[PDB]
Amino acid sequence: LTEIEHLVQSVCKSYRETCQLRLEDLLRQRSNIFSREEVTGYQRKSMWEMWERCAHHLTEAIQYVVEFAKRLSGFMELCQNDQIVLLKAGAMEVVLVRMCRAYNADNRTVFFEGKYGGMELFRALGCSELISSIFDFSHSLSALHFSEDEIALYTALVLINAHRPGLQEKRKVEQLQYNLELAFHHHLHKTHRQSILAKLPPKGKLRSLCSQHVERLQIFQHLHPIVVQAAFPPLYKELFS
Ligand SMILES: O=C(O)[C@@H]1CCN(c2nn(C(=O)c3c(Cl)cccc3C3CC3)c3cccc(F)c23)C[C@H]1O
Repeated sequence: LTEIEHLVQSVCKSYRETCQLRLEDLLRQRSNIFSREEVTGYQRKSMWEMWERCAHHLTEAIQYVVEFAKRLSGFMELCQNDQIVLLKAGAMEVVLVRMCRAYNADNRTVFFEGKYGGMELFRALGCSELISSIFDFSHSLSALHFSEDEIALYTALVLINAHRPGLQEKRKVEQLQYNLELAFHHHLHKTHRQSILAKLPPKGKLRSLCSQHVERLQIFQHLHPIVVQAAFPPLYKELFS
């Protein structure tokens, strides 16, 4: 009715559509866990075979976030520079948050290539400090027992941030940010879930995790470059140089 309630449906639709899997499908598969036979298979793989697999799962992940951003109200009406600046900075932060859905805090596993498995599965990659942080972030986000609308509005907020450096129409972004802040506050009140606001991770934590992540990603792309069919080419030319 109040148009903010409309935006809540809009942002929840976008997220529902741009989701790879469904929460119940990820929840039921918690039983189907990789055997040591299969874990060893992964550990034994080349660093580069594992890098190719992981790189494509990540480019796929980013492509759904790019589609989610496209489906957000008034995102296209922004200038390409602002679309770049927002997406370059936040798309992977959204991927990191989205990841807590495929993470099981009981066995400390993640749903990868059809089954749930631990961080050891990634030994071949040789970046244990980073993988542990990723798994640690997802373990803290797991505690919030985030609902699907809660992840939707939060990730839309992660993306839409007027504080990003390099915005040419900061004011046009602030207007989008503030409606989403209302949408999220409103929704949280309606459902008696505002308690999560205090439990939400600090902005700096997320940006630090992401930067480390994108650095190891940029390092591997220099060594063993993968090829991706760009959903947003001016972003691709920016990230992949
Ligand atoms: O248009 C598309 O389909 C592209 C998908 C990959 N993508 C993005 N990749 N990306 C990466 O860290 C990444 C990934 Cl995931 C896989 C391989 C190599 C890299 C590093 C060289 C950058 C990023 C980080 C932060 C924000 C983003 F957008 C992207 C750009 C998009 O334009």
